Amino acid sequence: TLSAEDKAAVERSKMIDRNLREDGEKAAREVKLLLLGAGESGKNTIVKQMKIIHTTGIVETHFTFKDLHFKMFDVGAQRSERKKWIHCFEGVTAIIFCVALSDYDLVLAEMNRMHASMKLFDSICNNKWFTDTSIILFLNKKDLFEEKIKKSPLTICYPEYAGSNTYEEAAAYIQCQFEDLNKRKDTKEIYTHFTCSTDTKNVQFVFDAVTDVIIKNNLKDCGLF
Amino acid sequence: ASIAQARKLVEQLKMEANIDRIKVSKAAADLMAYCEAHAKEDPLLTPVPASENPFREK
Amino acid sequence: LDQLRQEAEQLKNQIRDARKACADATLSQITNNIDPVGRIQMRTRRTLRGHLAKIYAMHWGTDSRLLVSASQDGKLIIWDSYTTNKVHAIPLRSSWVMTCAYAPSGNYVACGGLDNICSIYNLKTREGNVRVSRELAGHTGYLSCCRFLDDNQIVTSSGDTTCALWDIETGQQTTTFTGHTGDVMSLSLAPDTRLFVSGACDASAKLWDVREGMCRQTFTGHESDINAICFFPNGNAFATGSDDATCRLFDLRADQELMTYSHDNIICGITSVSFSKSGRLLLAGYDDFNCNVWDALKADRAGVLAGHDNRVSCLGVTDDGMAVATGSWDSFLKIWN
Amino acid sequence: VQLVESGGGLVQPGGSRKLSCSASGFAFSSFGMHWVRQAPEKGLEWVAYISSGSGTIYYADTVKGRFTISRDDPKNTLFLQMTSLRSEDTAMYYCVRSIYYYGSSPFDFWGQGTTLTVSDIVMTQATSSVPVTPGESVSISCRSSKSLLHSNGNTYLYWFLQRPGQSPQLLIYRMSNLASGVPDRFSGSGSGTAFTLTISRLEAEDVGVYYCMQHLEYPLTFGAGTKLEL
Amino acid sequence: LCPILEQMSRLQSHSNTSIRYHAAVLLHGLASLLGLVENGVILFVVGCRMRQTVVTTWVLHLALSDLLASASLPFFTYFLAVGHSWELGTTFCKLHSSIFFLNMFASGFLLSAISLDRCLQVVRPVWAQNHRTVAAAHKVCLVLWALAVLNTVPYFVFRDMCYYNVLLLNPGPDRDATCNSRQVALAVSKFLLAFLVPLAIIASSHAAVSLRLQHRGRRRPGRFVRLVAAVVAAFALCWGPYHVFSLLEARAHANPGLRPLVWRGLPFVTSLAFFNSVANPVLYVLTCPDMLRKLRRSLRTV
Ligand SMILES: CCCCCCCC/C=C/CCCCCCCC(=O)O[C@H](COC(=O)CCCCCCCCCCCCCCC)COP(=O)(O)O[C@H]1[C@@H](O)[C@H](O)[C@@H](O)[C@@H](O)[C@@H]1O
Ligand SMILES: COc1ccc2c(c1)c(CC(=O)O)c(C)n2C(=O)c1ccc(Cl)cc1
Repeated sequence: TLSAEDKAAVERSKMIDRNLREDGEKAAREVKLLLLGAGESGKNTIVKQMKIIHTTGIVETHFTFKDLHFKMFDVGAQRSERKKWIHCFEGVTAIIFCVALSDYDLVLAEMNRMHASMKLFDSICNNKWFTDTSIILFLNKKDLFEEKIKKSPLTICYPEYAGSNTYEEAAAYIQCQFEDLNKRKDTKEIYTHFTCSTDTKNVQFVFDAVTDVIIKNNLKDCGLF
Repeated sequence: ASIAQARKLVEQLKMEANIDRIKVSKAAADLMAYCEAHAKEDPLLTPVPASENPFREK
Repeated sequence: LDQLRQEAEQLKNQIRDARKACADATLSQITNNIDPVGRIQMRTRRTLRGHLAKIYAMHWGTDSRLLVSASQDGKLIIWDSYTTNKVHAIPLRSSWVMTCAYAPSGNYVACGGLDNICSIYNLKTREGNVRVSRELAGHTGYLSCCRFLDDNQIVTSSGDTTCALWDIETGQQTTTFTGHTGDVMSLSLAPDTRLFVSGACDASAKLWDVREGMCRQTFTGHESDINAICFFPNGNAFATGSDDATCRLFDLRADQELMTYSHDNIICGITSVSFSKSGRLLLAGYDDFNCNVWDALKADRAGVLAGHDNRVSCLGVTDDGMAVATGSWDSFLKIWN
Repeated sequence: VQLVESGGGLVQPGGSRKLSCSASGFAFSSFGMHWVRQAPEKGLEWVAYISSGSGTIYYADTVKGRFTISRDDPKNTLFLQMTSLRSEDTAMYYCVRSIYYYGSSPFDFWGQGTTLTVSDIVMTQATSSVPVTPGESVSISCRSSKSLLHSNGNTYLYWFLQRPGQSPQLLIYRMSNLASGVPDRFSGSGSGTAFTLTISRLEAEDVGVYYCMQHLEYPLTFGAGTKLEL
Repeated sequence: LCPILEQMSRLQSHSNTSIRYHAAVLLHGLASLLGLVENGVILFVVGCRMRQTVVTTWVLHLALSDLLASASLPFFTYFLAVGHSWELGTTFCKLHSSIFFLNMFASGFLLSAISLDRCLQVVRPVWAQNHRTVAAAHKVCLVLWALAVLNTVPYFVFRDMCYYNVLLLNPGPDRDATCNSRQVALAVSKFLLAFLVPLAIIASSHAAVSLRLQHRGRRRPGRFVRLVAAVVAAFALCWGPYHVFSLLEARAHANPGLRPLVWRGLPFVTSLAFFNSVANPVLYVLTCPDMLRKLRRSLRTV
């Protein structure tokens, strides 16, 4: 019943559908991760090193590591109400959270930066859309923390803290402080790692975390998990 | 800066306070009259037969 | 500073007293004198398929047959309601698109999102391929909504709490609307295109003028961020929908709400709102995987449009009111009649 | 947008020729291509057609099986292999674009064509030659054997204007839509099978032949063409 | 005529009386109807309600195979109603055996391919995500269906009671020895192709997944082991007995003492296998949250 032009339009629509399916299959081929953290948390250095290894709005970085493509989305410049557009990243694979480990005695115009970072981490973890989205914590100021702890005590930031002033105990306590903020340990897990001058180790850790997640996602999709 | 903000706020409030207004009853009556007039040409309210409805079985 | 704050409080009290003095009668008492509308049954006619991402915006054309829809996959699709065939497929450079608009003449289309830049694509190009015509940049926030005022000029809404009117031929904003304390979420143009209402996260809406570029009026009453806003077919009233799980109809001449739409079983926010051709019925998309129809005169639920697999994101009634399209995050757009 | 054809010349009947049209200045992949010949002192005639992506190819009964139309989207080139040549195949072959979608204006651009010499719904125009002075309105009537009005609610009709030494130009498509770039002086109307192309005021640029085309069925038949000259 | 056919020709089984006997085997109508309904529903849903992916493609192919298998059950019900006598000619038993063996091989190959895909996704996630696509899944499904159809030519030839007749095409000099050899060969082939190899592949894939969760450190919730055990037990209780009785008959060709048991056991087990068409969909459809929610919602809306 369809006339010549109607059949031609149907054929063109089928071709467009095939092209869209191919584009979707190709894009499902790249992992998606969301970068979060303070401007001084070292996000810029992480992005620069990950780009070397391989204006207002949001930044999108692309890089391949071990025949696996990644799409890092940086929304730090989007200084607006996050709860109205964060839901767009529901399908994100992982959330790379950067925090300033050495910036524990500084003041910000909570008054302290560590409390604000902990509050942001808790809000992003307990978010209704990130119930299963995994988070990966990176400490980009471990050397500064080691250099400062020798002079400035950690008690200034954590009065209740009473352990030894050594770096190992302080680092373990800081790690446990962020690890305890997870109120959804049954559905999601956190992959913590300490960053240093080296950069390939962080890329390998990110690859392993993305590899673990893809595994759990595939397991939950096929009906096993 | 607070001074300029307060000045702009009071100016906007004074401006919005000078506009004319009407009784809510009159606006409601006008809306009801418009709805009753345009109902006769409302496909949603009055479903049209298949002879005119373009959405049918392909 | 103290004197200015006291004057502001006095002006607010005067405005409140004036708005209360005009509340001679409520819309319910006047509409109780007419019989209610019967059960409205709308059966899905076409099931548009082809999207692989969450839908966030859609807009019909003047012809009442073509409708352009945006998805997070970065592909704008212009569907044909009668045949469900794709007319064009515009690949977006930034897949984080949240709003889309279809010009009246259908020669150009606008889109935007987290990129903080509004892209315009021409569909009647002689080259034969849809290419970006103009990139309107300058917004410090994500584009929430946009609508074509005319083939030459357009208005855009960004999350920076300020809207802007951009000229296509020039590309520079001529008018800047400021005054919102929260991020603007949606827009709605009046039939005459002279005035337009905009809602923001500050739980209040503002009616502005195009040529003057100043806030003509303000409306309050919401308890949460206003997500959607639509103009009444007559142009003298407008409906708003916020996260407080209820709609509110305001009149530009009464300067206060006429009637509220809410139900106990509804506890989630509202995403989209749109009137019919005659305005006798209102439609509102909710987060409970469905949409609801309400009586604009009695607030009685006229029907429920169910079938969506995810949060309803957008809905729009044709210019002729034949059918109504609804798109949700499930990547499917359904037409109901 | 430019189409340049190559191949032709004098060719014996038993010989073969590969006509090549180089497409540039548009999305060749999305636009299908039609071939339309024009013999000396004769009307147009559809030869073959290729759809987008080479998914659908059609030929006319007069050339079905003898000629082979192919396409190269990566190279953006249209090819026509002519194996056998008859004494009546001599004609200027023109390549025409055609895109199919709601609101599309197919057959809008006509190539220059190439000269090659060899050593169904009926459409009829009432008048052939209508001498008229510039300024006065003109009317060209046409009749189709079969009702072109389709159940969808539109009439598949096309009007083309060919000037001396120039390829045909699309005037009106679907009987009611004026082609882009054409003056508003031209208008088209019709009913069922009787169609009319009106010109408010004729000008020197209007001197030429007006051809009609039906697009209800893919086998396309062109009329004798009404010639207008001051 | 081989000894088995000569003995079946004088079978002394079914009899006559006012009361009803046979119903134990005829009861399969409920299972057939349930399988048909479930397969049709899941196919229609995953085809016109959900996006096209790899897992969805495998589910669609499995549902289509189960539906094609269950659609021929009413014919066997009617055959039993007549009193274990075929009313039609070769055009009936030929198609019945062809479709039966085709569905069996298709289900086996689909299960094996799903297990291999799960093993690859658990062991090779990057390579899978980079290479596992819908087109490749459809191509593999078509290849498996082609292999299944190819494996049906012998039985399509050798069928002719609608039962087996191997001496039909080019009978050898020694009828008894040739018939025994052909029967044993066909039985071993179908056993290796439908029960042994698929079950072994499934078990190997599950073991590899378990070992690749234990090594990486991931726990194994009870919802993996339970589903694995359920699928294994279903596949076993469905297919094992059929091939076991087939091998018992092949051996009884020489040992007549076992011929009666087959005559009493073969009609039952062959029917029980069809219950697989009702077990595989659930374990492969309702076990996924997305498909489960889709089906439940759609049913509630309807
Ligand atoms: C008898 C019991 C039943 C057995 C069941 C067997 C099936 C088990 C199935 C598991 C799930 C498979 C999922 C589908 C994907 C597998 C298909 C496949 O292998 O092709 C991968 C994807 O292919 C593509 O990349 C794109 C091409 C087009 C899609 C491939 C269609 C082929 C389908 C197979 C059909 C036969 C099945 C036989 C069944 C027994 C990857 O192939 P490969 O790695 O060799 O090529 C790669 C890389 O080499 C390089 O990066 C590059 O150079 C380039 O060549 C290419 O990108
Ligand atoms: C008691 O003696 C029988 C009885 C029935 C049999 C077979 C042997 C065999 C052969 C065997 O079991 O080896 C098959 C295949 N029978 C079927 O009823 C059947 C059922 C459904 C379909 Cl679609 C096709 C055939």
